[PDB]
Amino acid sequence: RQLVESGGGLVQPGGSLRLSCAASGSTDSIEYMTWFRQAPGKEREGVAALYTHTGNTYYADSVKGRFIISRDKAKNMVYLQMNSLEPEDTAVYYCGATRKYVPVRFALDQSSYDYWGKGTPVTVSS
Amino acid sequence: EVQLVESGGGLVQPGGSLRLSCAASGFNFSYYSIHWVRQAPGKGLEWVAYISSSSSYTSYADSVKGRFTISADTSKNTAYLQMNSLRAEDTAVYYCARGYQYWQYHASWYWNGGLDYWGQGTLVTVFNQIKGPSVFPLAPSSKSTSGGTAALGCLVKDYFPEPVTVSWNSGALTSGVHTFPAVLQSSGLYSLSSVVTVPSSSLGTQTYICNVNHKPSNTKVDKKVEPKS
Amino acid sequence: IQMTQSPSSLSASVGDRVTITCRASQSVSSAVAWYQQKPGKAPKLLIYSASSLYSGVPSRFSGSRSGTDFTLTISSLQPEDFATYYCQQSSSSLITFGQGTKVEIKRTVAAPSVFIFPPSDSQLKSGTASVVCLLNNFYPREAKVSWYVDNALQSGNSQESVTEQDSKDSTYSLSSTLTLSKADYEKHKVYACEVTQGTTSVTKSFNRGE
Ligand SMILES: [Cl-]
Ligand SMILES: [Cl-]
Repeated sequence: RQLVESGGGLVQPGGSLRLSCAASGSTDSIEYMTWFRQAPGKEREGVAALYTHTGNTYYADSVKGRFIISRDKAKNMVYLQMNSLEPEDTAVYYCGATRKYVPVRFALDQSSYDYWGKGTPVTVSS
Repeated sequence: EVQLVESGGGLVQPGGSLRLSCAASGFNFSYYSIHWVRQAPGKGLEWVAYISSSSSYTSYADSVKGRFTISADTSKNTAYLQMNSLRAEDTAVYYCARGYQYWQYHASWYWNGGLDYWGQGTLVTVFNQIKGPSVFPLAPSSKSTSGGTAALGCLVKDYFPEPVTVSWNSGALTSGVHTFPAVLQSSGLYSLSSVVTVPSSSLGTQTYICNVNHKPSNTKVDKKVEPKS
Repeated sequence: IQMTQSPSSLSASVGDRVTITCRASQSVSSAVAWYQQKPGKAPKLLIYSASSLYSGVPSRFSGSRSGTDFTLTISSLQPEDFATYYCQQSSSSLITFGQGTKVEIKRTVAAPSVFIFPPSDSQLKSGTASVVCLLNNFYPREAKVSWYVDNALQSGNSQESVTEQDSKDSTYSLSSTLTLSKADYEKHKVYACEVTQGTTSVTKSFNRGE
């Protein structure tokens, strides 16, 4: 498909994990790439967003500090470094992307991403 | 405000067909899977099937493969379970419940999202015969504790299928009422009793009526239960 | 087939630690989810992904692995925790639930109130006699009911039914029904059920007619 997440596993609290997402088309038209997560009972939540054209990053108040979204020297991979993990971070983590620009304030809104990956599951448990 | 409402359950005879509904609201219907889970009378849970948005993501339990079809209307936000070639052991409360859209892809030794919301359920009874009940009084003893307790009741006999409901004085009397689980007799019909304990001093001046409703044959019976000869 | 749960049923006081096991189907490695069900109500999710607490679940509950099995522990049993508990796995494309575990309230011993009821005249006119023995409001559940018809112990011709635990006093009740042809009922005089709990046995009877 379009996007493919990976990296999910089981971690003890205070542990670490890095997720990957691999995109497919020309990585040129992409305006935003984002990590969203979903836990049972709760609604799908924007976690961390990257505006590709400047590399500006946008974080949910619940991950600010602990998580880092970053591209490398390949255009087509976004990572999510998750440090200091809490049971409340248990969720499936989805990668989304859009080719249509939106004002930056809507970058963490589920409704501005056109397509997603199946998602990679993360459990944080002692 | 996630809500799942099941509907369209009723009575069906073996080999017949029935179509159930799960109307969902309060969530992006796409990001989610809908599951049917059934519970036979007095048994444990049994998983039936699931669908995620399109017909490509479905599967069925082996007990039900080939007879049932699950479908969805993303426009109406509803899932459907078409049940065919039904048998007696399809009788159960059928629940719908929400899971993760790609729960199957996610499933591992360390991940299981489970089913987060459930409906209230819809009863599906598969009946071979119908027979309204017989209601015989269980008359209070004349050897009742005169300043104490006395027991009286109703025997509800030879009816099919389940269920029967029993109340006392139209529901005005609830305290000390014991209605028993129906027990299937060898004859192939159900039977149960409903008893109530009361002050013995009331037996002369206070009236006691059991109200039996057998909805599957539209019979309702009311027996005044009085001391014997 | 479904998975075995370690205690099928158990009784405990408010304040006890309780542990249920889930035995996965030989070679099936799949994080377990746990559900709680109350009579007449839909299952509720408790634990998911083996050990993650669902929203609004108090944390006296916990889930854990145990060799290749799964355990649910309630650390301090509360009055609202008496229910049936199911585990659940998602092996390949099929979901499969466990056989279930009933958690019941332990309680002081109580002896049954025994009443006997003879057939109604209404009933005899149909050619069948039902004699009903009621054991009312006893604990624990184990009790033996025997029928005597002119001192002949009866077998194969009775059926028992037990209520679930009363929400107010935590006791059970039990009905035994002896079923006879009107022909057979009418040739005997003395009807008795005897109820044994523990050391004590209680017999109630009547004479046909009196
Ligand atoms: Cl199952
Ligand atoms: Cl999903």
